[PDB]
Amino acid sequence: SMLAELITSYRKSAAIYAFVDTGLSIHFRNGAYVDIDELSRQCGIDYSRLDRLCDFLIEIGILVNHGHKVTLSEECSALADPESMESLMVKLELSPDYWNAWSMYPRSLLENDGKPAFEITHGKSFFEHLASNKLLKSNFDSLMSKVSDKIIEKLLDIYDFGQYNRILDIGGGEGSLLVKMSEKVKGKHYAVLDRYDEIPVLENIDFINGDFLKVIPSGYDLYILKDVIHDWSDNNAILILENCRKAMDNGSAVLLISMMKKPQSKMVIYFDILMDVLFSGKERYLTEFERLANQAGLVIQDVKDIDESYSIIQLGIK
Amino acid sequence: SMLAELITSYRKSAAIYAFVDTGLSIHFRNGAYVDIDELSRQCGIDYSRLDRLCDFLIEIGILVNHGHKVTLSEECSALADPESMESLMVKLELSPDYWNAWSMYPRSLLENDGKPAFEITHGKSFFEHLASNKLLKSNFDSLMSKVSDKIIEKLLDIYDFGQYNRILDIGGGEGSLLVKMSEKVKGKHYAVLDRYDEIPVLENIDFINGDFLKVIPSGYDLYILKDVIHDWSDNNAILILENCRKAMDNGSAVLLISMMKKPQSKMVIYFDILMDVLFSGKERYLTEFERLANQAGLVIQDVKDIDESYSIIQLGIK
Ligand SMILES: Nc1ncnc2c1ncn2[C@@H]1O[C@H](CSCC[C@H](N)C(=O)O)[C@@H](O)[C@H]1O
Ligand SMILES: Nc1ncnc2c1ncn2[C@@H]1O[C@H](CSCC[C@H](N)C(=O)O)[C@@H](O)[C@H]1O
Ligand SMILES: [Cl-]
Ligand SMILES: [Cl-]
Ligand code: NA
Ligand code: NA
Repeated sequence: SMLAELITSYRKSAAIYAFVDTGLSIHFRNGAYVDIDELSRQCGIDYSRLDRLCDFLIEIGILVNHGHKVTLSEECSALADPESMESLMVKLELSPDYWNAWSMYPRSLLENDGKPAFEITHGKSFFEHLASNKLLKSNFDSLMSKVSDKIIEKLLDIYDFGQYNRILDIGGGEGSLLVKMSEKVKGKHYAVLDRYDEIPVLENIDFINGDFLKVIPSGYDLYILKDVIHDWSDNNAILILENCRKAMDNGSAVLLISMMKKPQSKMVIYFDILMDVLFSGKERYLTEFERLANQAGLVIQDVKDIDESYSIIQLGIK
Repeated sequence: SMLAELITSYRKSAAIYAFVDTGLSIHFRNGAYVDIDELSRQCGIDYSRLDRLCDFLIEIGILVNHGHKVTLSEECSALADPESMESLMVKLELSPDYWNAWSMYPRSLLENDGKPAFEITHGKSFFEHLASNKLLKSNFDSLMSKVSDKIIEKLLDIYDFGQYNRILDIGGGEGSLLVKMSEKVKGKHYAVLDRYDEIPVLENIDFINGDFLKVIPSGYDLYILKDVIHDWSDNNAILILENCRKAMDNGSAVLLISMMKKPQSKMVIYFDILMDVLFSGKERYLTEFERLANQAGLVIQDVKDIDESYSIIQLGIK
């Protein structure tokens, strides 16, 4: 039935995580035909249990049966590529620390404490936990870097970054966006503000240890907020934008690089629930960004689409 | 992409868990048109968070939008009933003790000590964990009872239990199968063997505190094993069937009431992986049931399909 298939959906995601996390996926590179017997011996997995997992992966369309051999479906080739967006998503969002948060989503909904499912599960915030977990931070950084790679060319095409001399990436993390921007836009002062244990050093990028909820440094022409605002409640988002305005002088701009909810959104609605589970965050309509900005003596000057999900929103002082 | 949609499938299951477990689904019974702001009050969930959940439930086809009101799709009407088989499956299968066990599935595959993901997660077997919490024992019981209520009509339509005078349900738990059977098949000696803290009292059904891995009592005409064999390794399944054979007089029968693996039997392939995660159990082909029976000193006498998933296998002395 439709309902039965929806209820048991999670088993498909868990099986794909096992396929990658156990190292099975490595053996399926370049459309290779794989003997399950030899695969069991290579990976140190019980033959019968591996054969049953392969039968499940065949049923859901990940693998294709070829008698005594199996192959990765050409539609799913990305699972054999560790640097593919899909492989990076599997290694991050299906990891135990993420997975286990979802079973506390109902409790979080009834609590009305503001505490997200992830915090109920782990007893600390997502970024507090990420700072304490080397492997999760590595998987997170790898995905962030891949997203930077995916959008950078379209971003440089639709927005003139050349007009700004001093650019601060607010919550820029490992700074992959400005790294890829500095490859094509030259002779600029690039800075990244985030929370660092050890301040990363990188030629052409100044890294600043700070807190954007308290203060943002003045003297920058462009302030960038990529995938930051959607982590926060309305009041905390307004606080960040108020702190941007306080840092800004006449002529300066804020550029939000954000998913945007739209009437015809499907992927964004799907992603919005993950933001609730991890952050008590949310994806916002343009009209919601309008109000947030207004409250911070800022105003939307322009909006452009990168793709189906991501838009850029230029703010100026109100 | 097909692959990205499979990776993020788990969010559908988690949203359904929130829909049922928070008590939201109640307000959608009998095809009711629901106002989300009004629903926000009756269930005490933040309007914005609830509206975002409902948007997600609309996207995946659980809810249908009717202007400024939402209904539960006819195909998913079972979710509005908190004691439906589907609602009880949702509240057990997607609850933390079971959901979080899937995080240890990869580790379980690489360890090869026969310990299921669930045991690695909780430091004890599924039935030990159930024994350690009276509430968790009881929730599983509500589900098993609804599954028995689901198939008893079809069982009674195709199999004559009237031909047997003394019937023992091996691992029959709270005895719901024999209670329902006793309404239609009267004048029988009914008995249930399981591991009890307090032996159930229910009219003149003989509830026996025992261990089917050690001994099965003699003097029954029919020995029933419903949804027992799939909980066990080949070795433990043979042990159970051998303990039946050791107790069986001439003319006595064993009736297996079990899911059976068949080509692209979706529900059974899906359940096979769940049985690995919970029990280091498995779903089996008819040929596999025949080998287990032959090793135990039993022969298959009759095979009948109850529905697309469930079959009955009658066994006699070899
Ligand atoms: N109070 C705070 N002050 C500064 N940075 C913060 C912060 N709270 C969270 N952050 C940072 O905000 C970022 C959110 S994730 C976005 C990272 C980056 N802009 C990208 O798009 O890839 C993280 O790097 C996190 O460390
Ligand atoms: N060693 C053992 N001896 C007896 N019963 C056992 C057992 N190990 C597990 N069981 C029982 O086996 C049952 C498996 S679940 C199936 C229950 C019932 N036949 C039904 O179809 O609804 C549980 O009731 C569990 O308590
Ligand atoms: Cl071999
Ligand atoms: Cl006989
Ligand atoms: Na791999
Ligand atoms: Na029973």
